Amino acid sequence: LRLEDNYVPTSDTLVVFKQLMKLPVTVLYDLTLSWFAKFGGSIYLLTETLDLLIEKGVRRNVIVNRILYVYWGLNVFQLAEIDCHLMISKPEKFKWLPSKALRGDGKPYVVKLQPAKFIENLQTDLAKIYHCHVYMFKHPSLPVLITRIQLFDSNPLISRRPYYVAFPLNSPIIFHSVDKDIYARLVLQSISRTISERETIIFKPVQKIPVKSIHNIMTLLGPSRFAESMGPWECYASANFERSPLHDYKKHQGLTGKKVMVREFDDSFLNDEEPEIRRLRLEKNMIKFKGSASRYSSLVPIEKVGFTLKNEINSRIITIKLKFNGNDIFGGLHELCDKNLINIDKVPGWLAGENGSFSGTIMNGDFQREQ
Amino acid sequence: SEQLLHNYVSDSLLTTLISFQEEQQLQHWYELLQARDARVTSELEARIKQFFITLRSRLLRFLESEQLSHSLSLETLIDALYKINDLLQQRLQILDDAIQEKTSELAEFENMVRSPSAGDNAIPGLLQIIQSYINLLEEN
Amino acid sequence: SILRLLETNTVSALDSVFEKYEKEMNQMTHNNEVKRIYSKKERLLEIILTKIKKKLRERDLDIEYIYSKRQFIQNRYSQELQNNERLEAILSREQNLLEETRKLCMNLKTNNKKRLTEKLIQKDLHPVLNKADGPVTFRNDSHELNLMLNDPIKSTADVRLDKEEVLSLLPSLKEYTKKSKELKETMGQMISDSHEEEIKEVFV
Amino acid sequence: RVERINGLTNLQKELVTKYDTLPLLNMNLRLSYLRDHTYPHLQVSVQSRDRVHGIEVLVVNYKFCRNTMNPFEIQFKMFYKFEDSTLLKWEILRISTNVRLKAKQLLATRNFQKCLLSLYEFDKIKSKKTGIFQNLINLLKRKTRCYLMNNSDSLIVERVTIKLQINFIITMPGECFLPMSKISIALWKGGERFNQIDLDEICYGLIKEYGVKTGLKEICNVCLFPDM
Amino acid sequence: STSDRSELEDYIVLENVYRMFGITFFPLVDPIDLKIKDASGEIFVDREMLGIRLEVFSERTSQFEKPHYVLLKKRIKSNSWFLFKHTIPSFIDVQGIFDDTNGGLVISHDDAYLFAKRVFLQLVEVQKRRQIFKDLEAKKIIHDLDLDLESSMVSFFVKDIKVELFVKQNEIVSCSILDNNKSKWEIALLGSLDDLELKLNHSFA
Amino acid sequence: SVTTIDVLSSLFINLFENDLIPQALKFRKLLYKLDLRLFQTISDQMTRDLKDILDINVSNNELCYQLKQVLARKEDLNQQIISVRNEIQELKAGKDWHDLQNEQAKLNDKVKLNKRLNDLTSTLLGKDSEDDSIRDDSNILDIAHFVDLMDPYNGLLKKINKINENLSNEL
Amino acid sequence: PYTWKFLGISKQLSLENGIAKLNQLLNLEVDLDIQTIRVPSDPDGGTAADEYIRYEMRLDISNLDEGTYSKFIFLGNSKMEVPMFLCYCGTDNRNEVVLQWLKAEYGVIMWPIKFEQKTMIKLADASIVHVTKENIEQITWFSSKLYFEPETQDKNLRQFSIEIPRESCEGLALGYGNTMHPYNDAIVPYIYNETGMAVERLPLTSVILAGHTKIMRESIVTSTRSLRNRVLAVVLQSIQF
Amino acid sequence: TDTYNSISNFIENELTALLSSDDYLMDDLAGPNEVCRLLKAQVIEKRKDAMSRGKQDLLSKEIYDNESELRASQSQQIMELVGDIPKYSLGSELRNRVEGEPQSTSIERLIEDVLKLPQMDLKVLSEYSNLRKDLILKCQALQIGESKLSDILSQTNSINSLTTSIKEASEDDDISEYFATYNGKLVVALEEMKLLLEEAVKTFGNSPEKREKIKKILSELKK
Repeated sequence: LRLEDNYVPTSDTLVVFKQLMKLPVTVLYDLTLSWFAKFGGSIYLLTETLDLLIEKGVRRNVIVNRILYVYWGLNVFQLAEIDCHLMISKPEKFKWLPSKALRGDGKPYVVKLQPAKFIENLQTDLAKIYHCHVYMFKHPSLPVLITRIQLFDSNPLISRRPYYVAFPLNSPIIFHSVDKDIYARLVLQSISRTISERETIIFKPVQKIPVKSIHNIMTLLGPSRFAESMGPWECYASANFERSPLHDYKKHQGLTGKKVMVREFDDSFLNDEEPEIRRLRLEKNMIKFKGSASRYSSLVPIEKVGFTLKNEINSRIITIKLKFNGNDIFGGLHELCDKNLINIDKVPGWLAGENGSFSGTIMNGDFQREQ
Repeated sequence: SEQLLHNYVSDSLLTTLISFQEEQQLQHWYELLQARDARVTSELEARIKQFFITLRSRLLRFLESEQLSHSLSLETLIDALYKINDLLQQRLQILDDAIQEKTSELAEFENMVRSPSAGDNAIPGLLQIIQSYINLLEEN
Repeated sequence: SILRLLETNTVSALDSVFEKYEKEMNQMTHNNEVKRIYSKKERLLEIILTKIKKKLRERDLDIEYIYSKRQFIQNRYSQELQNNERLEAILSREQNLLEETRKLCMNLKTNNKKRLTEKLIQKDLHPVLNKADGPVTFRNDSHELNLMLNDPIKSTADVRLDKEEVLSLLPSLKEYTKKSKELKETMGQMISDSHEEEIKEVFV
Repeated sequence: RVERINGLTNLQKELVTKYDTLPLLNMNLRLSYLRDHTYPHLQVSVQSRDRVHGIEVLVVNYKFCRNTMNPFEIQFKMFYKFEDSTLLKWEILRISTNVRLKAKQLLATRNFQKCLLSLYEFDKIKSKKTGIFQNLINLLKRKTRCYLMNNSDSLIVERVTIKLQINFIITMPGECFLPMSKISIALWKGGERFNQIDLDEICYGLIKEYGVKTGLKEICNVCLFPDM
Repeated sequence: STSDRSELEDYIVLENVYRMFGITFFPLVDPIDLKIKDASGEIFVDREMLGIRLEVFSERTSQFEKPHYVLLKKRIKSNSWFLFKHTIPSFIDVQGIFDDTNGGLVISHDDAYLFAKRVFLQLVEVQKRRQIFKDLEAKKIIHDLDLDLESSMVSFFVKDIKVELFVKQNEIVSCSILDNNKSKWEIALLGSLDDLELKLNHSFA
Repeated sequence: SVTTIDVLSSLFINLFENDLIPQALKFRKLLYKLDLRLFQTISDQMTRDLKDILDINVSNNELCYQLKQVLARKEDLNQQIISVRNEIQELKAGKDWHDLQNEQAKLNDKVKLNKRLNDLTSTLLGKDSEDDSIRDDSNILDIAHFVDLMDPYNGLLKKINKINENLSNEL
Repeated sequence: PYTWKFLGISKQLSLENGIAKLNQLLNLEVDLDIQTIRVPSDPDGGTAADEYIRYEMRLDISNLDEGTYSKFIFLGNSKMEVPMFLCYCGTDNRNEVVLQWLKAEYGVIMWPIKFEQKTMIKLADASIVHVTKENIEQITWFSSKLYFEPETQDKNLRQFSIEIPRESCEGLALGYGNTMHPYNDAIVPYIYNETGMAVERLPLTSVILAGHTKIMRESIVTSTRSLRNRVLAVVLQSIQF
Repeated sequence: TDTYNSISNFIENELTALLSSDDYLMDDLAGPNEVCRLLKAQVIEKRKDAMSRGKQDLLSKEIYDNESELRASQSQQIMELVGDIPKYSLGSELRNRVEGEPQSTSIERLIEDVLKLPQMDLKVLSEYSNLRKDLILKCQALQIGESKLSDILSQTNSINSLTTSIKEASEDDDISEYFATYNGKLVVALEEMKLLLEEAVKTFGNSPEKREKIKKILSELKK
């Protein structure tokens, strides 16, 4: 009861039309030749007619008419490829949610999966419960391997919401689509059952608030230099300040010197021109909220963040609970610091943007993210 | 199983309403009637009996063909262990070949540092020179 | 009054076939072409009686379509019932696996407590009871000195180190042993003839 | 005001104008962290540096002075590219004649980073080895006779008779890149040698359980065995 | 200031010679916890920081790579460092190594140097496993290949045959040949990583 | 309730026709009863078809209800299988099972070490030897001693060579 | 949930006269009470323009509904620049009638009152000081929530909200010292010291004492159907020139 | 597999179809039509709930419940048979060798799987025990040979380092003459060094530089 690629599920044609209207002509022509070399139906002489239509400059409704009414849904494989190409094309409308992969003692486990033998084992373990279909591809721009799992049910076979799981190449952190049904738990548990093959793996979730794109969540939690720095420490995750030891020593930072503004340590901010000082103040805000140099949008836009600052004065426990919201939180705080509404010498580390897209209690000045 | 089918069959015959409405000219009918209504419940009781033996053996041989896809024998495991034994014998063979190459290098070194002679005389000369050097050093 | 005519025509065809099934044995009195040509007479008698019944008389409720819907419902019922039996078998297998894992964990915990309790009774007084900062300074002095200890042979669960069969499985170890013995004897003869331990000892 | 900090400046003016997360530009404090903390007992001193027209030659010599009695020196000579900075050539001018065969197979990797790190970790490992062995001298000179052997790689104790040899061999890499140590023991009860596998298991257990400095003292306590 | 420039040049070139070792410590202050005393005007740093600079020297291109930074901050109530920030990627368990060193509490500078040495050996073995396969690709003994980020799972071609390796720390632990005779060629290459170069020419002679 | 009225009308018409055929019946006599059997079969099968339509309707409603019950039990079994598999996976990869595993390993190591120590202290005083080399280490020491003897740079011939030239240098 | 709404009054008006015209116009029996309240009963005031006059003017409808019962709390002082103001709850349609009467009988200029940020801080500062009959001031503590809503580029930061629970509020005010102004001398300097966010410059939207009130920039929502003397004193003190 | 449909098809097309067609009106082979139609009318009259199309669905469900209750005992007894080393207890590579097509052969995982298989038709049991003993001996000899190979590789590394060092320091291709005449270069060295001690015994006649000469000798012969 595992489904092959030639099986045709039941689906309305207007939703496949609205899916196909979101693609350019060249990927439609490539999908046409790929499905005709793979499946075919109604060798290369028929494909020579489509070569003139792209060369002439014809409308997209005609070519989606041509691809929808010579395969007259198409099947499960072409639907999976259409939806995956829509994922590649417009990536800022999905929503990913990370989950670390521990094992045994508690040490994390790098996945290192093979995209051929994993799909057979996952489809076999999922076929014992439902009617599954698993289609894995590799992202062209990023080094991830986005799996797409779609479960069917019987009243042909109706289609549920597809469930994506994006494995990075060498990280224990596996992203997946945000879903709280029983099908999300089934697919995630079957993935954690058939990725191991040697010793058992558990998928504990590392974050609760989902992140928007797949470039953003790969910058935050995938294998990258920005996985931990992410804030005012972003000058270390790109090496802006130091050259190689074999480099010239005339153009050294410690020989030319940098231009810095004398800080004020007396509280003379709450009681309140020379555009060198204005440029250095704007550069100081840019240094604090970013690396060293639009103009407010951070490296990763973060939507929802809420801290819990737990200080300790004269044997009391004084909690405050900040809770931010927006489209890009730390760019907005940069803008408020730029209108001279917030003192920049008193903005702490966790507010400037470090440990980005995380939220948790701050005891003794040490951040510790929520479980 | 059969105790339900026998009730369903013998509760639906001419043995349910004819024993209530029951000289000899009307007696030869309903005697031969229920006797020929006993021929149907004989050949069909053998039909419902033979069906469940056909049904349960088709279910038992299915269940025995499902457990042996999760259990192992002592013949395929022995063949797999023979294959693994051949693999480890090949690994030990190439390891022994590498050991043979390294001890051939040792044998090539072994005759390079030999000196077949009677060098205890020069050893005694070195001991006498050591005694003379100790005499020249301690008396200074 | 047309669906009733269709049902009566279907029942007429069925009853004509059922009457011909007895006429196949009731035609031995009168011959074989006197029944296949006389069947059209009695079939026209039912075709004229249905014609008179058509003038003696309405939803489109057919027997065959609703019987097909019954067969479809029964087939889907049997499919979902078989799926429930398969999921019952899967749940029974996973429950047995969970019980085996839990009894393994409880048995190993009980065996750990029993072995720790009997370890007190036995004699471990001088070299082991000085600790029983112990196994955590070895990792410091092993990632500090890059220590490679003589790694013992892996656990075999009472299959002892048969050195005869291991030595017979590698026939080059004996040749390496005797070659190393001749090499050590050659180097010892060269060292003792040079008096390396003699003149370096009296000098200092 | 607006100041321009430089490489040589006092720490207070550096800390007044500090709003970035960059390293401190004070070169004396940075050289102090590079010299006293991360690489102690090492005397690096650049001897000369010239240039051509586009490359920059650099002669620097090191003196690994962790052993104050007889430290070994080395002297390098490197050739830059000085923009799109690669390393063209590097050659060794003089080696003090102590590590010369040990740094013979090591110094043919054509990787100066591995040779520098391997020489520093080798002298650190040799200092730890002679410290552990001298600690075993100082706690056994009154009960046993204890003389060293080979160069320093195997301490030998003897009592009553019974002998015990504690090997400590440092193997330089060649045909990982850091030098590794090997500890093995061997007993003699007067007559003949014991089983090497049982002694290896006892040594592995007593070092895996206790340590290296306190682990071998337990091995000498078992090889005594007059009391327990 | 014309002799102070020469003194600064000597200090900078001595810093570069020390940075050639690979593992270096550099001073840090966090700009949040710089506090004034208000009795003398002098500025003291509240929580001390110490950063580690791990910069592996490549050999195939003969130039230093992008440096990896690890920054430790001193805990305010324990006097022991904790792993504040690090730019070491996620396939190296840096917090696991920092909890493994000295039990979990790092006090002295050599206790941090052991941690730096462990993460540096992992970075060097990743660089070496990438460089060996890239130098195999440069000599046309293997065809166009794909690598992982740590190059622990490669799939290169031979003249006809496709070979898949799962390679551990400078030794091959799992070979895979796909296209009785295949098993001998699979356990042939199952060895070290330079012996793989010795073996892939042993079949194409 | 048009089915009951159609049953009554068809039964009355076919019963009048069958009574007429029976009165006509009482090819000498074997011709008339064929139409009688045909009319009886038509009446019986028509009332059977109407009863079958009613019974099939109520049976299909009951079967749809029981199929809904079986689909509910299918969802129940799905949730039960998923929860049991989750507890199985959180049992084998838990801290307690791994902790008792390492405690068993440490107890086995301590037992084997103390057994070997007791046998060693036994063969010292109360109540082994070597005859083959299966794992030996007494060879690399002699080779290291020979290499440090015959070193052409430091050696022992060159340590004297840096003394006799240094003896005439003090003259 | 009695959303008060504030206006201003240009001339100090006594309502002993004209209330007969209001009873003529609305055919009801509206009531007054002439209170001479006194804010800051602590003796460190000097008694220099300290007494206020409060005209609570209820529309005497029964309490069968809550929107039909709409108070009109006046307050005034004949020593300031803007002498009076008025605040009214409810959504009854006689409110426009009595505002029209107050315009067309006395000839006064009314304007709606919008609060600043420090006025909202001083309003949450005085909406917790409970009154006692033993001429001493006590403080109840509430879990406040300062709700912000800025206008950034691209709507980067939409809305954020500091929230302080009750016990930490009490601990902050006791750690500052003996005062009757917690939110202006303990809480807001603490938030500025620990987060850097100057609250009197950030765009405050609604200070929400949990359960008790909900101050806004134009209105005030209150749990009970009356306002204290210190809240109205702060409101009248804020709109001066 | 699909036993309910077979039960219901048996009930419909073998039990009711035979008790309705010729079991009621075709009983006149031993017989007029009026009495047969009277008895058939009485039979179909006083029976019209047992052979319905909705009661036999309930009877089919009851027969399925009986056969499912009998299948439950057979399924819970078919797992408690002679097990004979089942799955989920062997290693990964062992149960991949069972199913065939491993596609990736390893030696470390095979060793960790062979050293994990349990111990114990009786001749097959003895054959499996002998094979387990043989494979465990293969893994033991593999580890011993790997350790001895690493030791002999380090040994040849030091030997080749010595030979390369003497070939570079000599540059004359006289390695065999170097070891044989090493005694000859040492007997002329200590004999010539005794002439330097004779020239430093009673020629300098010092007492303060003698300590410096002794320190230089004892620090050049040892450091």
